[PDB]
Parts: sequence; structure tokens; C-alpha cells
Amino acid sequence: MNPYILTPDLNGEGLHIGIVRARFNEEIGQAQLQACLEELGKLGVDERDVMVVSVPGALELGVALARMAESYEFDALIALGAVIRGETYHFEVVSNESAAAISRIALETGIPVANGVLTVDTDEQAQARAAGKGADCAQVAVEMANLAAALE
Amino acid sequence: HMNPYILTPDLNGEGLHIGIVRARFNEEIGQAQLQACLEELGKLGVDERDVMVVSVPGALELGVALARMAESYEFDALIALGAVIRGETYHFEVVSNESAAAISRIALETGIPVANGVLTVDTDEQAQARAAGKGADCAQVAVEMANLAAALE
Amino acid sequence: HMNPYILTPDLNGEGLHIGIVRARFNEEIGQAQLQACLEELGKLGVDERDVMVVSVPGALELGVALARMAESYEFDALIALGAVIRGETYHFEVVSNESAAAISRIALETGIPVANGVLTVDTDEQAQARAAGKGADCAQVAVEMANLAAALEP
Amino acid sequence: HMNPYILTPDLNGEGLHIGIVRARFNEEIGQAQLQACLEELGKLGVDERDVMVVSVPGALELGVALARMAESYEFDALIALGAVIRGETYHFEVVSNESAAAISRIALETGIPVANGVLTVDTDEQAQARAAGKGADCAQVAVEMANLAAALE
Amino acid sequence: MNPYILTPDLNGEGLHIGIVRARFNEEIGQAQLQACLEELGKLGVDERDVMVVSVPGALELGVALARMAESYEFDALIALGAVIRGETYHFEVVSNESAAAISRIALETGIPVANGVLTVDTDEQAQARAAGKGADCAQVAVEMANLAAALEP
Amino acid sequence: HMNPYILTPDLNGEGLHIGIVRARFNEEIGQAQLQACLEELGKLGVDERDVMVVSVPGALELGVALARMAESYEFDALIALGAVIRGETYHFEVVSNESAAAISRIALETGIPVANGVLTVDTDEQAQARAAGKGADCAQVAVEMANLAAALE
Amino acid sequence: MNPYILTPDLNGEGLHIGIVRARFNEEIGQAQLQACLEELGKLGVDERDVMVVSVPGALELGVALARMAESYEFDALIALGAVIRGETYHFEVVSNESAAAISRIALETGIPVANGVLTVDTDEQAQARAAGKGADCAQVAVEMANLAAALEP
Amino acid sequence: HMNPYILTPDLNGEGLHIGIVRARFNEEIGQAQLQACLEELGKLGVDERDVMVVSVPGALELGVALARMAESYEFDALIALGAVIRGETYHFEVVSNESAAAISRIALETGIPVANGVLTVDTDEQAQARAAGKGADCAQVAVEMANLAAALEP
Amino acid sequence: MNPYILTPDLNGEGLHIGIVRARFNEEIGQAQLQACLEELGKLGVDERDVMVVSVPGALELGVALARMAESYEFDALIALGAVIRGETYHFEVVSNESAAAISRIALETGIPVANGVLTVDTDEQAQARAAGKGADCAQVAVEMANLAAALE
Amino acid sequence: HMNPYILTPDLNGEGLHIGIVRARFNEEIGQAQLQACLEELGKLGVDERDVMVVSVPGALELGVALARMAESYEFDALIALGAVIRGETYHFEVVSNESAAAISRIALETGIPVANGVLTVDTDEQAQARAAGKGADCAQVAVEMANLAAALE
Ligand SMILES: O=Nc1c(NC[C@H](O)[C@H](O)[C@H](O)CO)[nH]c(=O)[nH]c1=O
Ligand SMILES: O=Nc1c(NC[C@H](O)[C@H](O)[C@H](O)CO)[nH]c(=O)[nH]c1=O
Ligand SMILES: O=Nc1c(NC[C@H](O)[C@H](O)[C@H](O)CO)[nH]c(=O)[nH]c1=O
Ligand SMILES: O=Nc1c(NC[C@H](O)[C@H](O)[C@H](O)CO)[nH]c(=O)[nH]c1=O
Ligand SMILES: O=Nc1c(NC[C@H](O)[C@H](O)[C@H](O)CO)[nH]c(=O)[nH]c1=O
Ligand SMILES: O=Nc1c(NC[C@H](O)[C@H](O)[C@H](O)CO)[nH]c(=O)[nH]c1=O
Ligand SMILES: O=Nc1c(NC[C@H](O)[C@H](O)[C@H](O)CO)[nH]c(=O)[nH]c1=O
Ligand SMILES: O=Nc1c(NC[C@H](O)[C@H](O)[C@H](O)CO)[nH]c(=O)[nH]c1=O
Ligand SMILES: O=Nc1c(NC[C@H](O)[C@H](O)[C@H](O)CO)[nH]c(=O)[nH]c1=O
Ligand SMILES: O=Nc1c(NC[C@H](O)[C@H](O)[C@H](O)CO)[nH]c(=O)[nH]c1=O
Ligand SMILES: [Cl-]
Ligand SMILES: [Cl-]
Ligand SMILES: [Cl-]
Ligand SMILES: [Cl-]
Ligand SMILES: [Cl-]
Ligand SMILES: [Cl-]
Ligand SMILES: [Cl-]
Ligand SMILES: [Cl-]
Ligand SMILES: [Cl-]
Ligand SMILES: [Cl-]
Ligand SMILES: [Cl-]
Ligand SMILES: [Cl-]
Ligand SMILES: [Cl-]
Ligand SMILES: [Cl-]
Ligand SMILES: [Cl-]
Ligand SMILES: [Cl-]
Ligand SMILES: [Cl-]
Ligand SMILES: [Cl-]
Ligand SMILES: [Cl-]
Ligand SMILES: [Cl-]
Ligand SMILES: [Cl-]
Ligand SMILES: [Cl-]
Ligand SMILES: [Cl-]
Ligand SMILES: [Cl-]
Ligand SMILES: [Cl-]
Ligand SMILES: [Cl-]
Ligand SMILES: [Cl-]
Ligand SMILES: [Cl-]
Ligand SMILES: [Cl-]
Ligand SMILES: [Cl-]
Ligand SMILES: [Cl-]
Ligand SMILES: [Cl-]
Ligand SMILES: [Cl-]
Ligand SMILES: [Cl-]
Ligand SMILES: [Cl-]
Ligand SMILES: [Cl-]
Repeated sequence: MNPYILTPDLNGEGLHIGIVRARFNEEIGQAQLQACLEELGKLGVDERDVMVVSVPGALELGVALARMAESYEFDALIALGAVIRGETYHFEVVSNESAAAISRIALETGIPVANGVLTVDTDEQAQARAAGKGADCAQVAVEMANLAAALE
Repeated sequence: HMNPYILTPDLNGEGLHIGIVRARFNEEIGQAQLQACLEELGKLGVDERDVMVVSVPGALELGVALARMAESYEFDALIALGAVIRGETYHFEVVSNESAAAISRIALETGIPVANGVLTVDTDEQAQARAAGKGADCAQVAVEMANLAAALE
Repeated sequence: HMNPYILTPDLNGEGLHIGIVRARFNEEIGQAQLQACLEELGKLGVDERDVMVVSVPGALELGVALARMAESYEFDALIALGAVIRGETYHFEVVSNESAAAISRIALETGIPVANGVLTVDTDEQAQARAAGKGADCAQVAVEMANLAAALEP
Repeated sequence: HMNPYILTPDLNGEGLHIGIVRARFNEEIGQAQLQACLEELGKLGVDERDVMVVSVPGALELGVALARMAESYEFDALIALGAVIRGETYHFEVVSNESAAAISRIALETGIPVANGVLTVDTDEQAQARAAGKGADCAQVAVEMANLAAALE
Repeated sequence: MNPYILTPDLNGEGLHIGIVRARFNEEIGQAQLQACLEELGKLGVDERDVMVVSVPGALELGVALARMAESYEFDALIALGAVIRGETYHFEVVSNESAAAISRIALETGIPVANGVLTVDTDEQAQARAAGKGADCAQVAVEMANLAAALEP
Repeated sequence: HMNPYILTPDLNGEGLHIGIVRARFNEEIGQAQLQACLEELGKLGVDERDVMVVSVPGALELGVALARMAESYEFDALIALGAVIRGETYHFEVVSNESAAAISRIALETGIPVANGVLTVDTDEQAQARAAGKGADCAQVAVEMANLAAALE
Repeated sequence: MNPYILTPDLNGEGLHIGIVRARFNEEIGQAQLQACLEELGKLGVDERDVMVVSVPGALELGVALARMAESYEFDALIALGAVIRGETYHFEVVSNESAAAISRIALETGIPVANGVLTVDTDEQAQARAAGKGADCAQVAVEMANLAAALEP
Repeated sequence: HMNPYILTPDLNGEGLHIGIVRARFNEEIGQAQLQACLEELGKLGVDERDVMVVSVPGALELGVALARMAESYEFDALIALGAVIRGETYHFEVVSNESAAAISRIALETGIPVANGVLTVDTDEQAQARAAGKGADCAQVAVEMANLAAALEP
Repeated sequence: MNPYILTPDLNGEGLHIGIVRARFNEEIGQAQLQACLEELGKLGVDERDVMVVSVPGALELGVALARMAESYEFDALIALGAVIRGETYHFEVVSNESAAAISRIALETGIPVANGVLTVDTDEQAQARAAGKGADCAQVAVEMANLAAALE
Repeated sequence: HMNPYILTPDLNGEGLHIGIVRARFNEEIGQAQLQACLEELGKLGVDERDVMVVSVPGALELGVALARMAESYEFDALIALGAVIRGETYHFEVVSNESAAAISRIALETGIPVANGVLTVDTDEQAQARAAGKGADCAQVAVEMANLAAALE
């Protein structure tokens, strides 16, 4: 059985990307954004075609991402930030709701939203993953933007 | 090097209209949160004539109250205050989960940012230690996100 | 000094119409909750001719019953009663989670406040210790939130 | 004392139309549930010519099947049967959670009561001990909630 | 009691199937896809009626499956991939959200979506389940496509 | 192939001296265990005049009583009976852990085998289902290990 | 089968009891001690044969009980106090170590030690159990002192 | 560069005397473990005339049996076999913890190495997947540690 | 019923106290020791009668405390330090074993050992508790030293 | 101000004799630990002619080996190296707990300090990240505690 397999497309030329960065544990999101923007340029995304906004924390990602997607000016969005466990169930609540809103936005608007929100126990874990997750989200935004076009 | 447009955060509260719903379970906690919240709003330049404060019995009632205030579209941003403090039963998880989920749902479905200032902690001492800080935080979240929602409309 | 408008809570039940859905699983518990609830509503000034009480097998059936009562808009506020008591399986988590989630959803989507009086406890004794208190609590939540919904309605 | 109107439960199945979706994973369990369920329905007065039974591979497929049967509005109430038995992985939580959540969502959005008869247990023995009881329970739930939904319309 | 029992139908002739393969832990999804396609052919599905696309990870399944389903080019969909626990709560988040989106799409569009995303602690667990889960999802997609047809007015 | 000496288990109770300490917390359970235990001992050939039965308030008191009976060396093997049923607190873990650990320590330090028949369950129903079986099991364990300890001396 | 059954003996006349009361959450241990002493008197224990000492917390019970037991001035000992969960794993550590030491002392010295240390999540749980646990420990100390005598050559 | 004395592992079983205690709960598992164990010992050069095998009802009885065999000092090393498979209760934790603790204690207090081949798993399939491997592993542990105890004995 | 109740005695005059401080998360044990020594002086303990030693981490407390107790030069010992959860089960192992050894030493030698080893999830929790636990352990060492005398 | 005698840590390894037992399960990990450990010992001044290194199959075998080396009293301090990496079963807890407990018991009962360098981690990546550091740490622990044991003898 040899069906049609759509080959992934990582060509960023012409894409419009939005990025919302939660600033809680700011050093983490900044490292993610530096890696993220850098990778987007590598993929061919124009610097003039990227908007970056920031919010206080991960629970504010939903409302900001929702607007940018509902504008339909963007082929794909990226959510950045870090939830680091402290002393309370607040970690579970934030991790759960921020990810759930990122899922909901992509389903209801058709705009892919790369989920680059870390959910980790320690500062060191977030530092170890920051740059990697940032560049990954750049590749997710580009690829899924192109995949959404093929399916419209 | 990549130099895109970065929208600078705007913490100017002049002219903003804020609604606040305070869950009263563990009342000393929410009262401290509201005292810190109102004070910080003033520091940010929000007029006291432009702030409405209502209260509900507990965190599970935040959803229905916040839903009305948002759907009226009289408010640029909302704030939820309160404290879920673990006792002896899975009720702690249920309340923490559902109140936070409704705060999330309201912001997404109406476009009105809702700062989530409901604590979810194991002990009274944890709630006391975080009350004032979380109140002031919610002041800066409401103001900042109110401006961001306008800038993206 | 910042002094905003503070809407004062209103616990006057005169004229309110309240619906109550009582899950019958662990029936002794819900019956005790309902006895405390009705008594407190009367104390708050709710007319007994303005209270409707229905019952369902268990907490997972509360969603559909409450959903109908709210969508009729005959009620100013609703109350959910019952008890999920942990046994031997993850069924406890499932029931606790889903019944509370439906109570939340109904209030959000219809604007009708729904007091959540469904206990989620490990033992019969915990449910007995909490039954009457939670019942009266739900009475005060229904009255207060019914009035708050009025104050915020166009 | 306070004496309001108490709607007494009605377990008369005469004339009701019932749909049943049986998940077949751990087939011995769902089959045993269905035997108890159909028997109880008959005892309650439900006509066999007014009952439809379909089956799906597992509990995660219950949502889509139940969604159609409810949206057809040929049925006064539906019943979901099956068993999620913990193995070695978080897959147990995933299936338990989603199947139950979908059963909830269908009942809320269509008004058709859906009895949740999907067991969520750690061992085969737990499922066997609960099969027949849960089947008959779901029969009584479908009838009662079908009549209650009628009384509120 | 002998009611109407709709018999399962595993005839894939004429069915149109979409497959979204998450590539995180790529060896797993590849083994799932080989097993899946092989089983579909065994059931009589034409290769000219199957589309396969891939996404980086399980959190991208939602948006991809959503478009394919809303196009109504497909009688049923299949999600493949593997979430393997590492060091952080990210495992729970991904397992939870990917499964919830697969559930949501099937409910809101009526298109069955076979959930073939593994949620396991170790690579060895994923390797042991890969092929089996791929073929299972083939049988689920075919069966549910036929069940959806039987229930479409 | 490799064929070593395999000591075959010996379940002949003739002539053995058995001690039994019955914890009385959740008395219905331990009483039911003891009825099954004494019966099985008789079936195995143990003389009733060679069995001693004592009882203590709860599982945490088993250690000191069993310690004396073993240190007297009047008994070839001992049996501990009782039931720890989870309630509302970490007390369940504490009792389960210490009673079992003491049963282990006594057998190691004195050489007298101690059958552990203390259930550690979440619910009364679990204890009831396991009572008789665990009683007879402990009877077979006492006899077998008594004979094995003799064979090694 | 009718074996020799040593009947429990709750006659406290002539028994010598030592009591070590941990003072952390002092209200709890005080209520336990009032209930405990009252019950001992009811059982016939002379007040001139009871010694009560106190330590700061449950981790100091071990060394105090150890000395009193090794003196062999006491027929049985009683440990009172309460570990109430706060914000950290310290709760498990204290509950675990205090109970393990109470177990170890009784095994190594032969002196029964009633474990009356509560291990609970909340102050309310400790208050609800305090008096009951105090009286229970009285009955355990008396009964086990008599049982130890019956088993002493 | 630091080069100390490294004692090389010694897997020669010639002349060793091995004892094996097999818990029979979930009997198919322990039987499979023992088949793999005996086979590997033979491969390592252990004489079958120098191996003793006894069995106990369950893992909680391993302590007392192993204790006697070690205290006799007829054995250079011992092996514990069996499987604790989680069911419905905390009994799984208790048995897993106590059987391993006794295996540790016996080796520490007597100097006789005791290979721990008691599985502690959630499902029958996990135990089947691990049975033979763990059996052969325990054979190599018994031989190797028997020789290491000799190299460190006065 | 009015039995003999031994009244607690917090008079430190003449007592000999040993202190073993685990240095992992050093700032914590130092704050504990500053509060601890200060309280001992308040209770009447001679500065010339206190020995303070330190070990790398909490798992080394057992062997050091064991020697000092087996010398029988000390009326009571104090263990200080902090186990702060990171990313692994190492937290449970260290918390469990360090506390278990502190219990074992006191039982087998008769020398009370105040357990001042924190077992917490975050640096902030340890900072909040350091001084309190230090002074508490001083009062535990004094009181239990005096209690051991009455029972010899 | 209180100025007592503070014994200064002594990290001078000249003349010390160290034994090392390396568990070989996940061999790459223990090998890296030993490479870092030996190097740091040299930095501290320990003669290579005064170090013995042996290896065992896994962490559960560390106890019996370490016990001999300590009881010979040829060594001023010991070091245990290895890695317990969680897989699919409660075996991870058992091994982590028992090996650490034996390392503790040996040091207490023989007086020979034993640095515990056995990792207990969820993933291979965690073990790799900590190997070299933990090896060097154990070098400084062995040296420092060897000197402390002498100073207190
Ligand atoms: O608390 N920890 C975190 C956090 N809290 C703030 C939260 O997102 C929100 O801003 C407030 O609740 C106000 O709405 N936000 C994060 O992004 N990461 C964390 O680790
Ligand atoms: O119970 N604990 C809490 C709580 N329970 C009440 C609940 O929110 C609701 O008011 C009732 O169930 C009635 O609907 N509400 C809180 O805000 N914090 C708590 O800590
Ligand atoms: O099982 N325990 C409980 C329970 N089970 C039944 C469930 O709510 C429902 O009736 C069935 O799933 C049928 O749909 N219902 C409760 O209210 N409390 C419990 O403690
Ligand atoms: O795995 N265990 C179970 C299960 N898995 C299959 C799942 O429901 C679904 O059919 C597949 O993911 C395909 O979409 N389904 C059950 O009903 N019970 C179980 O115990
Ligand atoms: O990290 N582990 C996994 C994972 N992470 C990536 C995630 O799904 C998503 O693609 C990114 O967050 C970008 O949005 N995705 C998986 O499918 N399986 C895993 O095991
Ligand atoms: O509490 N639950 C239980 C229990 N508590 C009492 C305990 O064993 C002891 O008797 C007291 O602490 C007095 O020393 N004892 C049991 O055998 N089973 C239980 O389920
Ligand atoms: O912290 N909580 C508790 C506690 N801490 C003190 C501890 O027992 C000990 O006295 C000190 O660590 C000094 O050695 N002691 C208790 O009896 N109950 C608690 O609930
Ligand atoms: O129950 N499960 C198991 C078990 N129970 C019996 C126990 O070891 C002992 O025989 C009795 O307590 C009698 O003393 N024994 C095992 O080896 N594996 C199990 O999985
Ligand atoms: O790792 N975390 C901690 C820790 N690790 C080191 C350990 O005590 C010991 O020194 C080594 O295992 C070497 O023997 N020690 C602490 O006192 N607190 C911690 O939080
Ligand atoms: O299984 N995982 C591990 C392990 N198992 C083997 C065990 O220590 C012992 O050798 C056998 O049970 C035989 O006695 N040993 C380790 O050092 N690390 C692991 O991660
Ligand atoms: Cl790619
Ligand atoms: Cl926090
Ligand atoms: Cl990484
Ligand atoms: Cl800012
Ligand atoms: Cl509570
Ligand atoms: Cl809304
Ligand atoms: Cl939206
Ligand atoms: Cl803080
Ligand atoms: Cl009020
Ligand atoms: Cl159950
Ligand atoms: Cl209460
Ligand atoms: Cl009925
Ligand atoms: Cl599984
Ligand atoms: Cl929704
Ligand atoms: Cl609805
Ligand atoms: Cl049952
Ligand atoms: Cl089939
Ligand atoms: Cl729907
Ligand atoms: Cl047999
Ligand atoms: Cl309890
Ligand atoms: Cl011991
Ligand atoms: Cl021994
Ligand atoms: Cl059973
Ligand atoms: Cl009695
Ligand atoms: Cl003993
Ligand atoms: Cl080898
Ligand atoms: Cl079980
Ligand atoms: Cl394997
Ligand atoms: Cl005091
Ligand atoms: Cl760590
Ligand atoms: Cl504090
Ligand atoms: Cl140093
Ligand atoms: Cl494993
Ligand atoms: Cl030893
Ligand atoms: Cl010692
Ligand atoms: Cl690190």
C-alpha cells in the first residue's frame, strides 16, 4: 500500500508569524525568543513579517493569542514561556490551562499555535530546554503554516 | 540578527475600567488581595470612579459573575480574587481546577482579559504569604492586558 | 486611598425561584443536605411555593437535569446536591471531575448560577460531617448569586 | 417547615426509545453489562422493538457514535457500556477521562440523557464484579432520566 | 429481550481515510504507519483513498486533524504518534491535550478519529505497542466510518 | 540440562505447634480469617490441643505479642491475622508498614516463620472478600514453613 | 477445631504505665492525655503507678520511651502526640520515624508501647480523634501489659 | 593519571554451592525464572550437585528461608526468585518492600550474597517479559558475588 | 486521676552539646547554627562546652553523630542541614535516610539527637524555616538532655 | 555572641586508604563517576597505591561488598558508585531505597564513612548530567569524612 504522503514543507518564505511571550521567569522566555527568531530567519521568514508581544504570565497567553489568530493576519502563532513548579498546586493549574487554551485556539480558528510553554520542576530544567524549545517552535510554526495552506 | 516589531508593554492605567470579583471563602485572604490590588491600580493611574468590586461566596461562583461583567462589555479587563486552601478531601482539586478553567474560558470567549488571582495552596500560611503580592500582580495584569487587547482590536 | 464602588452582597430571598437537583447515590447524604438547604432558604425569605426539587440516580446525571431547568429560564438560581464517596477505583475521580465541570459549564453558558453542593470525599463519615453545612451553604449561594445576576442583568 | 414541590422519580419505561453503544474492549465485560441492561429495561416495560444496540471498538469511540444517535432525536435516552482496565501506562487515565467527558458533553448539548456505564477499574476482577450491577443501573438511569427530561419540556 | 443490533462492518471498500502522524519519537509513528496502512489494505481500502500527513508532535495533531475533518473529504481519520514520559509534567500536558483534541474533533464534526497516540513511560513500551496500535487504528477507522454511515439520516 | 536437589514442599501438620495472634480492629474481618485458618489447620492435620490463639487491639500490637510467642520456642510457626482498612489519614500507611515490617523482623531474628495475614485494603468490602482466603492461606503457610524450617536445621 | 484461646484481660489493678506526650500541637496531646488518664482509672490503674513525661515533638518520643522501657519500671508504655501535615515532606518523615521507633522499642524490650500519635492532614482531624485515641491507648496499654505477663515463662 | 588496583570480576562457577528459594505466588513466573537461572549457572560452570532449590508460598516467606540457608554457611551465595504483581490494594507495596528489605538484611548480617530476583511489577505481562532475563541475571550475580566474597574474606 | 507528671526542664547550665551541620545548601545550615548557638547561650549553655563539626551533606550526618554519641561525652546532639527537592527521587532517599539515622542513634545510645534537618521543596521554604528550626533544636537538645538524666 | 570550638573540615587526603565499589548496571554512568572520582582523589593527595576498586552487578549488591571492605578495617572510608534509572515498575523505588539504606547501615554499624554516590534518576540523560559531578563529590566526601572519623576516635 503506497498512498499519497504529503511531504513536510519547511520553507518560511512569505509567512506571517506571531509570537506571544509570557514573561514570568523572564530569562527563560528571552532565551526561547532569541533562539526562536534566529531559527525563523534561517527558515526564510522576513524580519518585517513577525510581530512579537509579551504578557505577564502563561495564563495570559490565551486571550492574546486568541485575538491575533482571530484577526487572520497570521499563518501561525507561537507561545513562549516557562511554568516552574514552586510550593503549590498553582503549577498544575497554570500548566494545564495555558496548554489547554493553546490547543483550543488552534482548533477553533485553524491557526496553528506552537506550544513552547515549558512545564518543569526546576530553574535548571527550564534553562536546559529554553533554546531548544525556541528553535523547535520556529520549525513548528513554519511547517504547520504550510500544512494549513495545503488543507484550505 | 533578526529585528522584528516588538509591541512594548503598556502599564498606563489612565482611562481603564476594571471589574473585580472577590470570592469570600477564607475572607481575610481575599480582603488582603483586594487591598493590595486597589492600591496598585491607583499607582498605575486607574481612577477609583472606574473600578467596580463585587464579591461571591466562593471560587466556584466566580465564573457566573465574571461572565456577566465581561458580556456587558463595560469593562476593559477583569480580576478574580480568592483562595482555595486544601483541607481533607478532593474538593480542593475540584475547586482549583474549575474556577481556573472558567477564568480561562471567559477571557477566550469574550475577549476581555481576566487576571487570575485565585490562590491554590495547602495551608493558610501560604495564602497569607502570597495575598498582597498576588493582589498587586493582578493589578498590573489587568492594566497591561487591557491595553494589549485594545492594541490588537 | 482608593475607594471604588463595592456592590454589597444581597441575601434577601423574597421573590426568588430556586431549583434543586438531588443526586440519590449515597441517599442518606443528599437527603440530609436537602433538609438543611430547604430550611435555610426559608430563613432567607424564599417562598416554598417557588422551590422545585427533582432527583437523579447519581452525580453524573446532574448535568442534564440542571441543563434543562436552566434553559427554561423559570429559575433565578439552581442548586446541585449529592455525594461522591471514594470506593476502590478511579471512578471516584471521574465522577467528581465531570459533575463539577458540568455544574460550572451550565452556569457559564446560561447565566443561571448553580450552587455546587456535591461532596467529593473519601469516607462516609466525611460526607456526614459536611452534609447539613453544605446544604445551608448552597441555600445562601443560590439566594446571593440569584440577586447578583439580577444586579448585573441589563 | 418548608414543603416544596418534589418531582417524584418515574421509572415507567413504556413507550420509551433507548439507544445503547457497547464498547468491546474487554469484551466479556461489556457483553455481561448488556445482558443485565436489556433485562432491566424489559423489567421496566421497555419494548425490545424500541431499543437499538450498536457497538464500537473501545471507549474512546463512544463519543462519536452516541453523538449521532442523540442528534437524531429518535431516542429519549442513551446508554454507554464498556470497561477501561488499567494496564501499564497513563493510557488508562486518558481513556477513562475522555470517554466520561464525552458522555457528559453529549448529554449537556443535546438534552438526551446518557447513562455512563463505562467502568474504570484497575483489574479484570473489579470489572467482572461490577458488570451486571452497572448494566442494570444504566437501564434504570436511562428510563428515569428519559421521563425527567420529558417532565421538564 | 432481543432488540435491533447493528452488526459491526469492517468492509473498507470505498472508504476515504486521513492519517496524521506526529513525528516525535519518529521510529514509533513510522512503525505504526506501516502496520496501519498494511491493515487498511487487508480490509479493502484503496490506497488512492488514503491521505497521510505528518506533524512535528502530538500537540500539532489537533489543528491538522481539524482541517482535514472540516473539509469532509474523509469518512474517518487516524492520529498516530507517541508521547514518552521524560523528566517533567510536559508528559501529562501533551498526553492530555492531544487526546482531548482528538475527542473534540470527532464530536463536533461527526468524523470518527481513531486515537493511536501512545502515552507510555519508556521507549520499550512504545516499541512493544507500535505495530499493534497501528493495525488497531485501521480497524477502528474502517468500522467507525461504516457506523457513521449507518446512522446518517 | 541441570537437575539439582529440589526440596518438595511438605504440608503435613501432624505434630506441629502453631501460635496465632488476631488483631481485633475491624473485628468481623479477623474473626472470619481465624475461622478459615483453624479449619485449614485441622484439614492439614494440626491438633487443636497444639494451637494457641491470642488477640490484640490492633495491627501495631502484633509485633510485641508475636515476639514473645516466637522467643518462647514452643511454636514451630506463627500466624498474624487482622485488617488495616484505609480511612481518611496517613495512619493507614503507618499501620500497614509497621505491622508488616515487625512480622518480617520477628521471623528473621528468631527463625520462627510468621505468616503475614494482615490485610491492607482501601474498603470494608475488599477486606470481606479476602478474609477467608487469607486465613486458609496463612494456615498452609504456617505448616509448610514450619516443616521447611525443620528440614534446614 | 477448638484451640486454647487466651482471653483478653482489661484489669489494670497493679499495672505500671508510662506515658510520653509530644507537645507539638499541644492542644491535641493534652486532650489525649485527659482522655487517657481518665480511662486508665476506669480500668483500675492506680494513679501512683502512672508516670507522665513530655517531649517537644514526635521525633523525641523514641529516646524517651527507650529509656523508660529499658529501666523495666513499666509494664507498658503509651506515646501521645500529633503530626499534622503542613507544606513539606517533613510530615512523612516524622510520621514514619516516630511510628517506627515505637515499633522498635516494643520488639527489642518486650514492653508493649501503645501508639497514640495521630498522623493527620488538618487540625480538625486531630481534634476529632484526640479523646478517642487517648482512651484507646489506655485500653491497649492495660491489655498488652496483661498479655505480656501471660506469655512470660 | 590515577591507576589504582581494580579487582576484576570473576564469573567462574566451578566449585560454588548455590541455594535458591523460589516463591510460588504467580507460579508460572518463578518457574520460568528458575529454568533460566539453573541453565545459566550450568553455563557458568556450577555443578548441579552443588545447587539446592526450595520453594515457599510467597515472597514474604523468602526472608525466613533464606535466613536459615545463609546461617548454615553451607552456601557461597543465595538466590531469591518470585514475582509480586500489583492487584487492587497496598498489599503490593508492603510485599515488594518487605521481601527486598529482608534480602538486603540477610546479605548484610551474614556476609552471604543474596541475588534479588523478585520482580515487582504492575501486570502479568511485565513479569512474563522479565522472567527468563532476571533468572539468568541472578545466576551471574550469585556466581560473581560468591567469588567476590571469597576475595574479600580473611 | 492525678499521676506524677515530670515537668520539663530547660536549664542548660552544665550541659555538653554536640552539633553536626550538613553543608549542602550551606546558607541554610549556617542560619540554623547562628540561631542554634544563640539560643543555647540563652538557656545557660557554656560556650566552652559546645563542639560544632560539619559534614558535606545530610547523608554524612549518621556516621559523625554516631561517634560523638558513642563517646558519651555529650548529653545531647543536634543535627542541622537542609534537603531541598530537585529533579529526582534523590530527595526522598536523603530525607528518609538522614532522619532514620538520627532516630537510630538516639535509640541505641540513649543520647537524644535533635533532628533539625529540613526536608522542603524550595529554597524559600528552607529560608523561612532556618532560624526557627535552629532555635527549636537548641531547646530540644537542652530539654531532652535533662530528661535523659532523670531517667538514668 | 557564642564562640564554640568549630572543628575545621580537613580535605588532606595524604595517607588515606579508600575503597570503591562500582555497580555496573548502566555501566557508562558508573564508569564516568569512577573516572571523576579517582581524578579528584588524586587532586586531594590520595595515593593511587592506597585505593582499591571493585565492581558489582547492580546497586542491590553494593551492600554485601561494602560490608566486607568496612569490616576488614583496612579502609579509612568507602565510596559507592552507580545509577538506578527508573524504568516501568516499582523496582526503581525498591533498589533506590535498599541500596541507600545499606550504605547508611554500614557506615553506622562499622564506623567507616561510606560516601553515597548512587544516582536515583528518571532518565539516562539525568544520570549522564550528574555522573562526573557525583564522582568528584564522593571523592571529597570520602576524604573529608575519613579525617573526621579519625579526629573523633
Ligand atoms: O506562578 N508561577 C507561574 C506563573 N504565574 C502567573 C500566572 O501565569 C498569571 O500571570 C497570574 O495568575 C495572573 O493572571 N506564570 C508563568 O508563566 N509561570 C509560572 O511559573
Ligand atoms: O471549600 N473550600 C473552598 C471553597 N468552597 C466553596 C465553593 O467554592 C462553592 O462556594 C460551594 O461549593 C458552593 O457552590 N471555595 C473557595 O473559594 N475556597 C475554598 O478553599
Ligand atoms: O459510584 N459512586 C458514585 C456515583 N456513581 C453513579 C454515577 O453518578 C452515575 O449514576 C452512573 O455512572 C450512571 O450514569 N454517583 C454519585 O453521585 N456518587 C458516588 O459516589
Ligand atoms: O487500552 N485500554 C482500553 C481501551 N483502549 C482503546 C481505546 O478506547 C481506543 O479504542 C483506541 O485508542 C483506538 O481509538 N479501550 C477501552 O474501552 N478500554 C480499555 O481498557
Ligand atoms: O516532549 N515530548 C513529546 C512531544 N513534545 C512536542 C510537542 O508535542 C509539541 O510538538 C511542541 O511542544 C511544539 O508545539 N511530542 C510528542 O508527540 N511526544 C513526546 O513525547
Ligand atoms: O486505625 N486503623 C487501624 C488500626 N489502628 C489501631 C492501631 O493498630 C493501634 O492499635 C493503635 O494505634 C494503638 O496502639 N489497627 C488495625 O489493626 N487496623 C486498622 O485499620
Ligand atoms: O513539624 N511538625 C511536627 C513536628 N515537628 C517537630 C519534630 O517532631 C521534632 O521535635 C523536631 O524536628 C526537633 O527534633 N512534631 C510533631 O510532633 N508534630 C508535627 O506536626
Ligand atoms: O498478594 N500478592 C502476592 C503475594 N502474596 C502473599 C505473600 O507473599 C505471603 O505469602 C502471605 O502474606 C502469607 O504470609 N506474594 C507474592 O510473592 N507475590 C504477590 O504478588
Ligand atoms: O542532593 N541534595 C542534597 C544532598 N545531597 C548530598 C548527600 O547528602 C551526600 O552528601 C552524597 O550522597 C554523598 O554521600 N545533601 C543534603 O544535605 N541536602 C540536599 O538537598
Ligand atoms: O533494574 N534496574 C537497576 C538495577 N537492577 C539490578 C539490581 O540492582 C540487582 O543487581 C538484581 O536485582 C539482582 O540482585 N541495578 C542498578 O544498579 N540500577 C538499576 O537501574
Ligand atoms: Cl522536518
Ligand atoms: Cl507557588
Ligand atoms: Cl534535555
Ligand atoms: Cl512590565
Ligand atoms: Cl475540605
Ligand atoms: Cl461566556
Ligand atoms: Cl476563540
Ligand atoms: Cl512567596
Ligand atoms: Cl454574607
Ligand atoms: Cl468504586
Ligand atoms: Cl467539617
Ligand atoms: Cl429508583
Ligand atoms: Cl497499557
Ligand atoms: Cl467547549
Ligand atoms: Cl448547553
Ligand atoms: Cl463492589
Ligand atoms: Cl471486529
Ligand atoms: Cl455535540
Ligand atoms: Cl501447596
Ligand atoms: Cl483514619
Ligand atoms: Cl535493625
Ligand atoms: Cl538474623
Ligand atoms: Cl480478589
Ligand atoms: Cl476489649
Ligand atoms: Cl526480636
Ligand atoms: Cl561481567
Ligand atoms: Cl490485592
Ligand atoms: Cl524487558
Ligand atoms: Cl517548654
Ligand atoms: Cl536532584
Ligand atoms: Cl513557616
Ligand atoms: Cl569544604
Ligand atoms: Cl524496570
Ligand atoms: Cl554490618
Ligand atoms: Cl550505633
Ligand atoms: Cl545538575
